[PDB]
Amino acid sequence: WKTIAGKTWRTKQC
Amino acid sequence: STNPPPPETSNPNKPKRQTNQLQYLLRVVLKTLWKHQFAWPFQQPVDAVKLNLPDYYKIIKTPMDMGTIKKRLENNYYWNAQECIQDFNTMFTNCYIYNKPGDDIVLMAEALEKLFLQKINELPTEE
Amino acid sequence: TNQLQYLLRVVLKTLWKHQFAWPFQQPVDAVKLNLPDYYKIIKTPMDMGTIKKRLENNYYWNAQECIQDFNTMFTNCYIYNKPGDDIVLMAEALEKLFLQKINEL
Ligand SMILES: [N]
Repeated sequence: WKTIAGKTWRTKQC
Repeated sequence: STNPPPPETSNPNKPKRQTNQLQYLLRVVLKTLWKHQFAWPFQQPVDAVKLNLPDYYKIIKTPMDMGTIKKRLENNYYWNAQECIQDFNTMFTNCYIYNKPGDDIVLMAEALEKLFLQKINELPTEE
Repeated sequence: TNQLQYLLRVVLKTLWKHQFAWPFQQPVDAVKLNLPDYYKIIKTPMDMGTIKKRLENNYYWNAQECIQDFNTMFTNCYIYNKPGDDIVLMAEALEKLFLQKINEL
């Protein structure tokens, strides 16, 4: 999981 | 749930050109990255469906892969080496922005880019 | 006039619709984003929200002053975050589209 400036999404790792 | 259409590989409105630098970017630079063991996730466009990543194309709006770069070079899509290099930078940048530092996909992209920079350093003089 | 309206309805509106624009559309809320040292480091905050409000409220004297605020926003990101960071790469994509629009002023 990655967070940038409040926005969060699933990475390829998860 | 669905993958977007892939980036274009030819354009009648875009001026075509073939230079020794663009020949080197196909025969030497791209061939080296393509044959690398860490190249398989970068050969086709990111398949967000098979990877179960519904957010990938909600974040990345200008995708790029080596298969697109390969077809563009074979179709003389680029006018000069900078435009081709810019697609390489987009491919790496997308991976760094979407994934965490230290992920497998990022370690793999970092290794490819280092070899990419190794060949770009010896890009031939345009004749 | 013609150069200030071009930066409001073309330049600012293009960058606002860009994919990597959401961190820069508003001032950095360091309390919400949990960045206690942001405003200790950034002494001249700038964002696309305030630049928008300065163009549509007649705050600039010429197009050169508006370019400064855009560079200040890009700089404050290149100052606070490590080179090659994801957020830094996002700011470099906006600046490249910015320098391409200013080149056709
Ligand atoms: N993942």
